[PDB]
Amino acid sequence: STIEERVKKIIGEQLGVKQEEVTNNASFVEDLGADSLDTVELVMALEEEFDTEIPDEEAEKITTVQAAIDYINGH
Amino acid sequence: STIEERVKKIIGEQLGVKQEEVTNNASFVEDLGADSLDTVELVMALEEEFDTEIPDEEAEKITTVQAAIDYINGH
Amino acid sequence: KRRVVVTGLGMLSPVGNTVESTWKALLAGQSGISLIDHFDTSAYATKFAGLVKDFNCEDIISRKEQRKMDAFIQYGIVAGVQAMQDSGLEITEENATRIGAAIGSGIGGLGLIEENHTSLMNGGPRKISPFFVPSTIVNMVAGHLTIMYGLRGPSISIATACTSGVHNIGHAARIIAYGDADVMVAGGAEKASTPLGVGGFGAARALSTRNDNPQAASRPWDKERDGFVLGDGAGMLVLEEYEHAKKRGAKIYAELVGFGMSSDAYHMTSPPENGAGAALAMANALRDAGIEASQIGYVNAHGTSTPAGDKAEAQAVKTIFGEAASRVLVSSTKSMTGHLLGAAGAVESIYSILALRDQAVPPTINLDNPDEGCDLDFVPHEARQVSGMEYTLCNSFGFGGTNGSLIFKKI
Amino acid sequence: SKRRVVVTGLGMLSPVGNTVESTWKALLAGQSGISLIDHFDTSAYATKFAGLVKDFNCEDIISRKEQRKMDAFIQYGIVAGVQAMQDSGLEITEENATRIGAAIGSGIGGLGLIEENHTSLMNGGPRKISPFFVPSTIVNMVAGHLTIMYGLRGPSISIATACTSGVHNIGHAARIIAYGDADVMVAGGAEKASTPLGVGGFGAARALSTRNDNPQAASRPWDKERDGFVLGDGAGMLVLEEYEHAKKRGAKIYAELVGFGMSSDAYHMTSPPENGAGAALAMANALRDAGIEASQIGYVNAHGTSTPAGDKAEAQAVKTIFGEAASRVLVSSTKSMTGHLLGAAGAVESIYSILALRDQAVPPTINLDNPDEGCDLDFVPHEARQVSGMEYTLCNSFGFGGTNGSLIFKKI
Ligand code: NA
Ligand code: NA
Repeated sequence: STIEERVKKIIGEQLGVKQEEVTNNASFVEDLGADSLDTVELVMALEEEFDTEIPDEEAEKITTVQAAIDYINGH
Repeated sequence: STIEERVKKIIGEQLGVKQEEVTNNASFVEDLGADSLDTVELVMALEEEFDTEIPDEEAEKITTVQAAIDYINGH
Repeated sequence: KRRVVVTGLGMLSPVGNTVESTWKALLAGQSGISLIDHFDTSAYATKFAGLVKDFNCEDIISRKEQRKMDAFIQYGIVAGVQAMQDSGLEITEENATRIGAAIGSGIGGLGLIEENHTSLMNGGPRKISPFFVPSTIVNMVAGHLTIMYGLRGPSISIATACTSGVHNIGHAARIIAYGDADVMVAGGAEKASTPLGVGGFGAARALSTRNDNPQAASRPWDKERDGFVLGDGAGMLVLEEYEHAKKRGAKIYAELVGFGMSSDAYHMTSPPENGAGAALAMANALRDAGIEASQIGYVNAHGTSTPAGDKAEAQAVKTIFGEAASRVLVSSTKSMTGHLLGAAGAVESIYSILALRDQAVPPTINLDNPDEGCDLDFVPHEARQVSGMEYTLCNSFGFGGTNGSLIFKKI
Repeated sequence: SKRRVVVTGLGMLSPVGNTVESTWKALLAGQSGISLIDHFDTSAYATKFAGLVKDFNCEDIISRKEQRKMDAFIQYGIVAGVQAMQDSGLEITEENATRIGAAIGSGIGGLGLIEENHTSLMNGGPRKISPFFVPSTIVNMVAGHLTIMYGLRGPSISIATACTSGVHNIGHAARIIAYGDADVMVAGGAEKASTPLGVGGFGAARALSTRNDNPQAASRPWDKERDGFVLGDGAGMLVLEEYEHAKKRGAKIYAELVGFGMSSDAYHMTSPPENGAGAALAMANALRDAGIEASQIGYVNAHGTSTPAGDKAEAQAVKTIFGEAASRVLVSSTKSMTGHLLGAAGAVESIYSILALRDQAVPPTINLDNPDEGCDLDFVPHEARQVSGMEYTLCNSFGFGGTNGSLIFKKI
């Protein structure tokens, strides 16, 4: 699977949403019903399945699915 | 007596009692005020220092300060 | 005086996942003790426990929410949902500020504590889950239920070891009797059959090692007992003011009339030989209810199947009752369910209540040879039908010498 | 009616003092007890500081054999409870015994020995587990030990309601006295969560401040630059007593406990509602139980954890409860100096509210350079405040799960 599919799979599983809801312009909190701790463990799962450390200052910047795929792409 | 005398040191150390009281024929529970838990952690401390392992059945028969010395020397 | 009645029941036990299935299994002398299969027990001296079989909370707690809570929290939520549904209470915005909870646990989320500390020891604090604290601390059961049902009343959580279940219920009634609430969801939940739980209780030499026959391991008052058996589950009661319950046309299982407390002031894990604290707790429950020991038909004893604890509780009951000692019935359901620790006094309170509804008494199984010199009838092997039973008494004693007793009256 | 409850004994261990009076003196001087953690490596930890208990010596009270059987938070609670029992001057007789109990709890309990025992388990199996693991870590053991040490046979309970434990344990202690199950109660809480699991787990929830370059300026309740709370350790113990029982023996009487209210947010598992409805309900219930008006409140020892949402929510709740008198009443957070003592917070802070009534002084909210815009409350910033007419003080505590508690104390 491409990295976009892996990011969407992690998001859909962590936030408990069907894969058809994981839209690229959807926000974790606004569209998919997350709080702080939800997005924190979401980023932690992304860090695990991609072997990449994400600083806290750079993690708050990742709020949508597109922000996650862009970070995994560039890094 | 040291490397045997070690046993009397650990006994007085575990039971919070003077070294002059850890006589060879002393009962942890009767004279030195050891409860069952004090008696398990005492045997555990003896296991830790000598780098040995005592079965629970072999630990049920270790109730005196001289008892400890004989079995410890043995293994 | 404001009177408190029970209007709802909910329970998860090693012998059933509802109140009635558990009650049926207890009256039939069914053992819910089996070998542990969720972790390797090769090096553990005890390889069995009273587990909850075929647990399904998926319809109540989503998997995203399930990952944020230890198993004991999931048990408490499920039992609390059952109790709220059994009461039929309708939560309004005028009702909210008068309904709260009093739910606790003996040790709490050992399983997720181990998981988070394992991640910490393997990959540092960055691998700790952000849900660690809210998934393990003992009050979160009361937290979630109040969020799920919009309860805005007083929420407390008593964690008095094996006495939690009784204390949480008792002070819930107190909170109602004082006027701070009209309805309270009270009880306890526990899931200590973890590596740290089984290993730590076996380190204290408090667990049975009858691995060759786990269902015969729990033998309260029997001469060949060798420690208690761990049990998991949760018990939840819905306490309500009596006028509030009749005005609502609620179902009323029984009335909570007696609540006594005491301390052993003896040892941190062993009770005194005479059982002075247990007797003081029972006497305070009697005097708080305003009855005599003879008026008690059934006592759901603590009965952990330890050598010292069984003798101490039998001696305390003999002291409290005297002439009625040969008359009053006493049994230990822990012979079938095991020791649910902070949830014990919760689920056993339910049993005490159901006894008054069905005029029946669950037995003390595995009681082949009772202790010498003990003249009590522990209702051995088989359950016993009774008549005229108007009062039941439930005991709970915990580490630190803390004790609690509850008395329930019919209708 | 009704039996009245008074405070007849105090005991405290805090990051700014190891007795009641030294802590109170340091708090009135605006002293910070926050420093870098040095008992474990904090290289990978985002938060490297806390409010620690300095130079703790319990050897005269707890023997070395007994110390190994109890976590640090139990040792704190035992020492503070011994101080409170001695400060009350109560004489335990066998006729007195059955009427004296305890109500002492903790937010999380014995994290340190849980880590140690699990490390032994992961390294050498369940055989390396200590036989004292359970009795050294579970939260009720403080009340267990004290009742054994003083021969107390009365009711002993232990409330573990997270950051609210300290208040609840005290409140129901008064309840147990007012109901008639006891004449005197040792109540409070103890906490020692500055462990690897404690700091790491609270930082995992992104709840801790990360101002490692200046730990004493990190705890800044209501300041525009707050970024989470600072962990604190210690214990607070009060000796509550029935009024006639206390007057007959001529005991010390610090204040009277008149108000105790409880509430739930029914909102989120860690975040409070924006309006602070649960905090207001708790304060209103405490008021009605005491039978006074909001105007009669001179000082409010706020919870004030220095979180962005929590401070705003409690300030909003105070605005609602007081209304016109909101600009008059004093409110401050001693957590600016001691940090967050979690299950022991409401304990030690209750003591502060009581001591406020005795010395007619109010400890400040240090590090409060720039308060939030639009908030017109007087948070007693920078320095302490002398007060002339103060008859009632209010102590708040809010915890995880949305549980809330409030206590009201009256002078003499
Ligand atoms: Na019972
Ligand atoms: Na406060």
